[PDB]
Amino acid sequence: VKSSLELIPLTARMVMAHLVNHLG
Amino acid sequence: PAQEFQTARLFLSHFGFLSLEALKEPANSRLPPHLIALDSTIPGFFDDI
Repeated sequence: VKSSLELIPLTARMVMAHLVNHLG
Repeated sequence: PAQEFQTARLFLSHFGFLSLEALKEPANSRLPPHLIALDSTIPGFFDDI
């Protein structure tokens, strides 16, 4: 077309914790 | 509502044992990491228990 902790590590940790806890 | 429960992962994660740092291999050492999973298929495990 013509056109402060880093967010990625925190998001990765949160996703891993959420998957471990609430999956199923 | 859910029926089955894999409570083991809940127990490990809730107490804080399960983490990336805990499972990380130690540097320049031979002691195992803070968390280790054993095996129940290698022969002689129950005898050692």
